[PDB]
Amino acid sequence: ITVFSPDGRLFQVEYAREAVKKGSTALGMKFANGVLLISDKKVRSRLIEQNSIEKIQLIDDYVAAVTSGLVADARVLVDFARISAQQEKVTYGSLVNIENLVKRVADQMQQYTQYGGVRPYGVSLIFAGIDQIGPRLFDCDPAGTINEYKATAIGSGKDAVVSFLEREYKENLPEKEAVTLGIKALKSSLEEGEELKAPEIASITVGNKYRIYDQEEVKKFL
Amino acid sequence: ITVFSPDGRLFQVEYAREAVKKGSTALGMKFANGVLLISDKKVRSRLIEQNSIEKIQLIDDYVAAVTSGLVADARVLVDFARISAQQEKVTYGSLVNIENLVKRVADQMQQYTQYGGVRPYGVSLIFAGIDQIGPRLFDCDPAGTINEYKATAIGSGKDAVVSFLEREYKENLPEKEAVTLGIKALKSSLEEGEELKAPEIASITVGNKYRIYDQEEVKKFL
Amino acid sequence: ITVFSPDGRLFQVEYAREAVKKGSTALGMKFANGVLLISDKKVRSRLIEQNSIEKIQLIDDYVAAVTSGLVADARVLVDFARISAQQEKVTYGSLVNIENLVKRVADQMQQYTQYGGVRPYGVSLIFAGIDQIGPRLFDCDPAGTINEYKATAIGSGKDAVVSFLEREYKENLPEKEAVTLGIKALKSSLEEGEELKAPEIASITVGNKYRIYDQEEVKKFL
Amino acid sequence: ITVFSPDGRLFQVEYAREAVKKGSTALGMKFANGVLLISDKKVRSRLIEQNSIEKIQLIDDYVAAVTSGLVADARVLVDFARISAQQEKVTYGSLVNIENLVKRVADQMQQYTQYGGVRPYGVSLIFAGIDQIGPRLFDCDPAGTINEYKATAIGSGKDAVVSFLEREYKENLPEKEAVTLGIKALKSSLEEGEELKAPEIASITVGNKYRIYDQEEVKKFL
Amino acid sequence: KRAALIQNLRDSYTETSSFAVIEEWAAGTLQEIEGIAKAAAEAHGVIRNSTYGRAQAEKSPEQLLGVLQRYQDLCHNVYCQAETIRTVIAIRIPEHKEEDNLGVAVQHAVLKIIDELEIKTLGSGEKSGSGGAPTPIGMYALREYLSARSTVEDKLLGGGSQSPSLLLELRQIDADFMLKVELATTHLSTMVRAVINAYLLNWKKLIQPRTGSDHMVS
Amino acid sequence: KRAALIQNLRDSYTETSSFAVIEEWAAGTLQEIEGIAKAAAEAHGVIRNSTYGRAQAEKSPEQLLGVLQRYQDLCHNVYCQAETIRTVIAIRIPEHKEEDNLGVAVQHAVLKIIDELEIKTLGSGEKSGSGGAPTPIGMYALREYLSARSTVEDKLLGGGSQSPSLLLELRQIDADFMLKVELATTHLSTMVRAVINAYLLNWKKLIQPRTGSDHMVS
Amino acid sequence: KRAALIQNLRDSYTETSSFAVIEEWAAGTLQEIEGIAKAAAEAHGVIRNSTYGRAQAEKSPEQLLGVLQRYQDLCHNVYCQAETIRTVIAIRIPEHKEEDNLGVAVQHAVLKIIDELEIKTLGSGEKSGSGGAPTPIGMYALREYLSARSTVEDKLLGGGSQSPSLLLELRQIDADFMLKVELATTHLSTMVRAVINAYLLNWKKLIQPRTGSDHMVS
Amino acid sequence: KRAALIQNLRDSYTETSSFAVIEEWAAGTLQEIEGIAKAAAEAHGVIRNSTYGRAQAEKSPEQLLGVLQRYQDLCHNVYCQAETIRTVIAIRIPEHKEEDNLGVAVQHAVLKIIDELEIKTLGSGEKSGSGGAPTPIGMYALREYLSARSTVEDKLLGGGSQSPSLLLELRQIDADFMLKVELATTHLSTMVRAVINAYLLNWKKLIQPRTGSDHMVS
Amino acid sequence: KRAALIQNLRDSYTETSSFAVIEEWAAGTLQEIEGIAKAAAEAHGVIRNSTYGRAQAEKSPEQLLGVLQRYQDLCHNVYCQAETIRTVIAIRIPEHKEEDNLGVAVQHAVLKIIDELEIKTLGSGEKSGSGGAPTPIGMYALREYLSARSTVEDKLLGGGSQSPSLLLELRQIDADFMLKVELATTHLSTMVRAVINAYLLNWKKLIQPRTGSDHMVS
Repeated sequence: ITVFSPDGRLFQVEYAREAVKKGSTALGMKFANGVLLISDKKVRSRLIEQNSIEKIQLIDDYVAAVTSGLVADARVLVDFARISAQQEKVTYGSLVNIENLVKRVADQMQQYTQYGGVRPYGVSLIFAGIDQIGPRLFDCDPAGTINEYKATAIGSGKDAVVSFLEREYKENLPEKEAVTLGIKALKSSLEEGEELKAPEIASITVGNKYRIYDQEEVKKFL
Repeated sequence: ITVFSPDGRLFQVEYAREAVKKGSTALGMKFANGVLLISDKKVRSRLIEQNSIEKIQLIDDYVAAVTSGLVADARVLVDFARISAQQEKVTYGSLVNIENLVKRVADQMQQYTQYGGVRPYGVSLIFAGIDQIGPRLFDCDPAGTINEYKATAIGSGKDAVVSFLEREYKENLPEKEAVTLGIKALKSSLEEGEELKAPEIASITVGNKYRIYDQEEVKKFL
Repeated sequence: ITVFSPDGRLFQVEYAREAVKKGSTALGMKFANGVLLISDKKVRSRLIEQNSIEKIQLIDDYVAAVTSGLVADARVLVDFARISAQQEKVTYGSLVNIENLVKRVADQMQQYTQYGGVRPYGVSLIFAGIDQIGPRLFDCDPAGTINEYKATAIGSGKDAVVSFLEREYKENLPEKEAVTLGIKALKSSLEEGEELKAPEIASITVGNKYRIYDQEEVKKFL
Repeated sequence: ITVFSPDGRLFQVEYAREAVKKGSTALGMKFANGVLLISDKKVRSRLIEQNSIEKIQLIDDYVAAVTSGLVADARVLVDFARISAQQEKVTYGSLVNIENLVKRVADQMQQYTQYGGVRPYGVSLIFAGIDQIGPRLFDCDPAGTINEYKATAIGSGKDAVVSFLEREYKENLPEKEAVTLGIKALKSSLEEGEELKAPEIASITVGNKYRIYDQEEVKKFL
Repeated sequence: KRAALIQNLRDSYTETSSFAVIEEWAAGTLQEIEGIAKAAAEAHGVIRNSTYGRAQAEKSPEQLLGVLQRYQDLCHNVYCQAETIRTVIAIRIPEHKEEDNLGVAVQHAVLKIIDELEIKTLGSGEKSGSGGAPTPIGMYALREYLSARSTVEDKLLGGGSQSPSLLLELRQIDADFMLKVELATTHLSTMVRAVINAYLLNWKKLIQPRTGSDHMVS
Repeated sequence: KRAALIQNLRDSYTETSSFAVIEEWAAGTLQEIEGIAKAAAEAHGVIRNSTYGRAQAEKSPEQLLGVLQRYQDLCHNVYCQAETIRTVIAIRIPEHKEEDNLGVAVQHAVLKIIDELEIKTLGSGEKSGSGGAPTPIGMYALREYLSARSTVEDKLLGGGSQSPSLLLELRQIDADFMLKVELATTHLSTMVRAVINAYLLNWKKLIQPRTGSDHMVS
Repeated sequence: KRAALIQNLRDSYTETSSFAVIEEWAAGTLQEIEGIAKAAAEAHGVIRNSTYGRAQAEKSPEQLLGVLQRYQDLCHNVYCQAETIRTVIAIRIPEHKEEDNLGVAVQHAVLKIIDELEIKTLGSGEKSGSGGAPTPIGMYALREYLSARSTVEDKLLGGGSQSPSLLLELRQIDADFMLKVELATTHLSTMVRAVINAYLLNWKKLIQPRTGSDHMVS
Repeated sequence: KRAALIQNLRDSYTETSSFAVIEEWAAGTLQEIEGIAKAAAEAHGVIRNSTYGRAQAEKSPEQLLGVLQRYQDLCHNVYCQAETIRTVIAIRIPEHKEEDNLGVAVQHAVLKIIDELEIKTLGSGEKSGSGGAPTPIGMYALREYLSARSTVEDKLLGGGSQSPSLLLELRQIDADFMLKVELATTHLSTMVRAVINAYLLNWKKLIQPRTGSDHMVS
Repeated sequence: KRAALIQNLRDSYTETSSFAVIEEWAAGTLQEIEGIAKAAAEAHGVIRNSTYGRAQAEKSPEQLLGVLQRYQDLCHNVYCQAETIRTVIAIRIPEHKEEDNLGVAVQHAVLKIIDELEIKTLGSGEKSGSGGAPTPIGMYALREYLSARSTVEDKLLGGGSQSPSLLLELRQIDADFMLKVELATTHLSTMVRAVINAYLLNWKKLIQPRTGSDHMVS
């Protein structure tokens, strides 16, 4: 699990990544003075309570995450991120750079790829928020590898969504236009004939706290 | 016990789930201001005591669980939920959101899928009760995966019962009509010519504490 | 040892059950205001101190156990049951419900099927006594699975003994009639023309302590 | 992972060195009263935020590192090095010889080739800075082997860059000419018809703190 | 379109096609096999009650020819019916993987008992291998018998041959070929029964060797 | 230039080449096979109904040769077509390694069954292994039929043989060769179906057995 | 209905059918083998102290045909009886699994000893494996004998041969075939006895390979 | 001097010798094989529209003899060219060790496929092994052809045979040998293409199977 | 009933039945083998000082027949005796398990060396395996000789062969078959002595392969 192959590969980590590819698609993008997240939900049965166990999880008022891959692994990691954010705020009085929070989470993941008696987390996360530097968007994978982005995606439709954004994405769009772009990007990832039900959507702009779009505001984009 | 396969699967957890498909069938469903649970059981012998029968366990006065799979594993997780519920009541003076209890139980199960030197719990659980949000119904599986439901089932008859409920379930039924619906649902999971003996039934409504339907009250629904 | 098979089985646990099957037959039954245990001695060699390494063991004055399977594992579990009874009595001043004691023993057995680094106990037990609820009878297997009974058996002759009790067992018998039915049941488990030589018998009724029958008292029943 | 082959090789360490060969190219060289570092960047797409996940990492004001191989493993060593630098400064008031810091990092890497239950770090590092002896340039590999250099390289283009420097390198160049030579050595390692996108550059001269060339400073070389 | 192509294969050869065969094997096939066995036992009695002269080398005994013929038509049908089952399993061997192969292992186990039925039991192949021909007699038994009787017929007819044993060989060829039909039908009955049990115990994994919906990932 | 040599190979034999074969096999080829089985069954009944005399040894039946020729032509086409698929896979077997071989294993698994189709099922080789020939008849069925029949013909025509079984054997060769075609086309239908399924389920790993670019390193 | 199809199979061949065989084997079978062994031994002594001329090439000895014939009928009974034991086990081989196969292993081990009895001891196969034929004589011993003696008869009867060793060789075919019956019956005795022991030690797992109802999971 | 002896083997057969083979195989060799397949196809169609009288047994057909000669030359050339590549790899098999064997396993895997090309595909050996001869025709096809044709010719020419199938067989020997070239050339093309891809992907480890300098020690 | 049937077998063939064979092998059996070896070496010394004419072809040498007859009888006895030991072991092979097989392993290893003795050393099989026949001659050596000698006699007598080497070969058959008895008896000596040792060292586990009764459970 912590073993190099002859070519220098960590096969357990690359298998952890296969688990991530099975999760549903989520994306984030920076726009003029803000950042947003959009999560696809395949919600299934009418017997489910849809009003809970959400894909977009607030880490605090200024930072949110969405995950893909093993659901239980993901929850434990989101818990870790919340607590770790709180420890930083207690220590310094605030959280100046979200990048340090993402590194602490990614360090926890890296460690489960290096020590024996433990498997990697089968998870990918996107973190989005505003710190003292500005709006931020990062991703993080089973290995603890991180990147900061203008736009990005995770889950089964990752590659479709990113192909679309490479062509279509422009910096500094208004919130409404960015949401539209995102909704469109997400649609591109679907099988044709396959329709897109109520995605989760959340955004934040400089000077404010996160808003989660209510079920009504999301429709106006579908 | 904690290894990814090339396709990102955790086979030990998938096998622990096979253990759950062998247990007796239980179900829960929300109704008008309330939630109930119904458990089947195969008592073989007449030499067995009925009434010490350990199925539908109260966690506290407002929360109950049924389980399926390995009965000894299940008993350990029900003790964990009981103690964990008490620790929350002592810390905050009450239990505001049953979902946090279910997460602690599920987090305990996830860890046994991640750390070596230990096997997963071969158990699924349903938790039902009332908190500040209202009536809740959750399930939880060997991986520590949880969902909130309108109605659900676990055990060997799971698939039939869910199919039935998917066609027959309606919200905001009166308790009487819900219990009746649950009994029909459970009966539909049986062998042909196989009679349903007395199941356990428990319900709770907003502003009350759990009631266990006694031996004779149950019989009225058969 | 702590591993699921693809069908969800714990083979080490199932193999520990095989060692239990090789042990001597014992049984217990509830009767009018009481409960008894009968244990087939199955001795050989006039060189052994008969009436020394007793199969029926007092846990306290109100609770006894009989075991089957590996004798050394069994001794360890009985010692654990004794210390665990005293701990409860020191804490609360008395032991209100024998089931909790049985659960503590069962939990210790369960742990040994879940954690690597140990094998299960190759032991089954019957616990019989009187608590604040009435006369009690439980059994407990290598998995830490437990049941409450009106009558039950463990060991090589279990199936015959249960089969026989399933026919002949009547509820609220006088002690002397209960003991006879028990000797009857135990005889039926022997191979053709095999001879039952002095079992251990112990009994207890509400308001008294246990009595172990001595050798002269058992012969009267043969 | 901590095991000798019949010829006395540590294959796990050699496999970790394979991972290092896939990393992006970087180099350092001492010049007149100074030392510099230049890193190539495998730039994903325009969606990647460039201000970010720098290849050149300052360890303190007088010391910097650049790494190649597993990016999460490298991040962990770079954190370790920063803290280890601060611990020396607290202990003695300053950091007299940079080689003791590189040895502390290399010791930590050496351990992960000797104790079981961990894998080696899949990382090589170049450290460059000024101490009491003067300008310093070391490298460090997955085994914890260290060398001091005049000029050196790591990553995929290592062998190309090194052969170029072996012909082209001259001691005591002025900074401008050291940088120009470095850019040349990097271009030498590129696939024909592939274009140098614009590296990271950083230099330090005696008496001074590190400078990180900005994008338009690097432009005058590309 | 690739899924359409796959689905058209599987629609054409379904669990019903192979169940139909197994149902026929459990009833009519086994009865026919008993009949043929009785007929060979009868012919074998008649040959035991006989002395042979070159009149026996001059005519080819139509009763044996009909027992052998009836055995061959039986083998022919069992073969074609076996192939129906092989097809049903073979077009459902799932995507090649190094995991989730418990069902795939059932498919290969049942394909193997069926290959033994066709290859070893029914001797359907042009050539047997270094395993041998472990059935008493195969699909081309009639041709085997005729060519074995031919040889001795030629030798005896030519005066032909004086040898007293050669003449008894002619009768023994007639007898042994009836014996072989008696033994082979017994051996085939067992194999057909072995496969009825194998198929009916395992058909669910034969048809749907993987069940691939997890709730661990979202 | 080494890369261009490989790219010319792969440009000439693309996934399109092998898919065309599988499309043809799923439609026309299976129908032609069934057709040969019907004709062989037709010709077989004709022989079952006949009394053979010496006239039958003086002419070789045009009907049976027509069936055997049809079987040979079909086998020829399938062999060539199977080699198009083998080429497509075989030129995409990647750099030899001790790792990242899950797709390579698929490639080898699918080549094995195509080999079996060619070597075993079609009996296209000059000599069989110690596995033998488990197919009823092979590619060179015309030649095997003519060779078996000519032997008996020469013995019959001389003065010819007086053996009554030998004239019956002339007839059994005619019947058994049509039976062999019926059985072989059936076996071959199964093999072709197995391969259609194997290919269509596994085709992406057949063409790209490795997908190799980590985000772990730089 | 599938469970009924299985139940009917198992009701037709019960543990009683196979026990009955073993009871027969332990008693009458072993006695008849000893019978055949003595008969052959007397027929070997008769040929030993005996001189041959071409009057022995003019008749086939009836004492010898009778021994071989009696041996063949015995082999025929053992074979058919062995098939009964194999049907009893084979139709009780349970659902194919990667676990819980300790009884299944017992089933296969006994099936294997039965096949060696059928295939290798009784030489019942028409063509034996690369391992050869380790039994001294098989089921088709009578045919073997007449074939071997006939060759030597035609050579002697003719203008005959004047080779003194060929005439002694007719003597040796007679002797050796009786020797081979003495050897083969002794060998067959061991096998039958080994199978009575194996069956009687293992019959419970043979009939019921898995006992499965856990109390862990409710 | 030992190292000088090794240096001279290696300088005499280099990567350039083996590369030149691969170059020639990608272009000229595959064109030639295509040329032969056409000639065999053309020749086969001529025989297909032909009735054969005894005149056909009197003259050996030069068109076929030439197609086969041409095929043989090509096989000969491929065999010597394969031996060049085999030599380049084989004289670079490094010191025997129980480690550092990844380049070596590449060398063994390429050598194995060249073995197959030389032994199986080209049928170069004088005796094929236990896995017979998989290729439709080998290196000595001309001699196989002439030997088969002349047994028939000789039987047909004088007192000759009246067998009508014998006459058809002569034509079938002519047709089949042309078909076997059509098949053999397609199969050879696959193998040659497989070897080009294998060599070009692996040539670096074929030449330097170990690149072994550590910085770990001093 | 079941245990009685097993008991009857084990009462009939006890360790005393196998020890008695071994005692007999250690003493008389080995001396009879030296006997035949003396007899053969001298008959070989006669044939060596011998020039052969046509007269040696008109009479089969009675001393050689005698040496060979003697060898055959010995082999008959040893085979039969070997079968008594195999019976003692084989009827004591315990219930089939995946555990407690250390004595069972002793039983199989000893059974292997007895099969080697019977099958490979004594050539008792009617047909060899692909392991050939490592013994210089087997059980049916007399018949081997007569057949070999009969062939060359026929050739020499006729208008018969003028080859001088065919005359030398008749003598070479006479010598070689004696040489072969010298070798086979030596080889047989080693094997008998290997089995005496193997039996005597392993006999306890041979009879009681398990001592099963732990004190652990009650």
